[PDB]
Amino acid sequence: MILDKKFHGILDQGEGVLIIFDEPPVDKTYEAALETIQNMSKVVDSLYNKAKKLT
Amino acid sequence: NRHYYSITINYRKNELEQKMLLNLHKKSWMEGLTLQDYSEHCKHNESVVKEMLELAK
Amino acid sequence: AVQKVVVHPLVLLSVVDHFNRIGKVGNQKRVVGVLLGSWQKKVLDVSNSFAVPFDEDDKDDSVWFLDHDYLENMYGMFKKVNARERIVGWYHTGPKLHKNDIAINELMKRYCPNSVLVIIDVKPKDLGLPTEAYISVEEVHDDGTPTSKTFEHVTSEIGAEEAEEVGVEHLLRDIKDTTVGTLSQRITNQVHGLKGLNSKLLDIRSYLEKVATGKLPINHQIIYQLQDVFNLLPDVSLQEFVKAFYLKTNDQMVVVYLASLIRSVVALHNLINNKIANRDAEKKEG
Repeated sequence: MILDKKFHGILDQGEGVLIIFDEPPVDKTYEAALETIQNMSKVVDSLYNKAKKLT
Repeated sequence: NRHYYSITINYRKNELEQKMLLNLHKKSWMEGLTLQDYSEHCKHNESVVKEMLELAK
Repeated sequence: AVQKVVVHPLVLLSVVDHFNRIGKVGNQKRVVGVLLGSWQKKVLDVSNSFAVPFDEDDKDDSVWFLDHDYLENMYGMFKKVNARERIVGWYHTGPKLHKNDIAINELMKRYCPNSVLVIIDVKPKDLGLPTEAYISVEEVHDDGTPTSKTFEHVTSEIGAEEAEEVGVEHLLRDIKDTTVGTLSQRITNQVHGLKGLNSKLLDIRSYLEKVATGKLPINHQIIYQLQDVFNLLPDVSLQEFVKAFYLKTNDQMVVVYLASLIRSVVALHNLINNKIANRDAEKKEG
């Protein structure tokens, strides 16, 4: 059920320690990663226009 | 314009109106102690502005 | 009763008129003006005001000169032309609070309702807010002193409703609006230290002076709350706030990525037009 990611939790065998945690700011790294990936194509296309106009 | 004309208009301002009215308007756009509403935005950058940053992105 | 008040700059510019129509006589005493406003709503809103002949004595401070016929005539004509505003209180231009103000305000306490008091400065050299709303209410003291008139500070704001913003903005043509960005923010972030430095530094001198060289008890009970609030921040070791510095620093990293990436997007049109325009203008110039 933890592998199904229905709630926050993790098991343990040696010590049996139960830890529950969460990461609320999810919409930050997704939008940032999309901006980086989308801008990489912008810089590469710019290098294609300059590389085409120069050589 | 027939039988009906106008005249020019100019203004005048002394130093008392300049400093009293200028400082009064700057204070009208400023705070009381000038240190109150700064930490409000400085600490709202982590609570409310994050939504404006996500929408901005 | 009243949490906040609204004072328009028209009454303070009427004090500018009080300083304009003096005539160079050499008196420039605390001219008392009859403050007008709207006491109906919980919030106080001053629209305009007028003046009353007020003269004191040089030696004796208990001398105060008011007028009832002029107040009833100006209030009668002003109420006839505009019945939406009535008498609320008064105000004096004197920077010092004299003892006679209980007798001056007591008249408008008997005849008129609870009057608000405003202390301003004769010279526009004070950087702080010149308007301070002081309500005239009697408070019970814990030490056992007899009940007397107490001036409690009520917060005030300087705002204009419809037209005075347009008139002031047109007459100045030098002040700037909010204009969120670099300059309007960095100016506050540079001069704010002086905005608090002149006030706090100007207050701690007379404070520390009246601590040792003070008499006539000034309600020392409030000083315990003064130093108590001063000691409500006992130099925290910032141990728990480290993660908060990681969050704010992470937002700083987000601003770094937005600056570098967005400016990198802006560099497209410049770093392309600089080539395609110069090479075509050069190859086609002659």
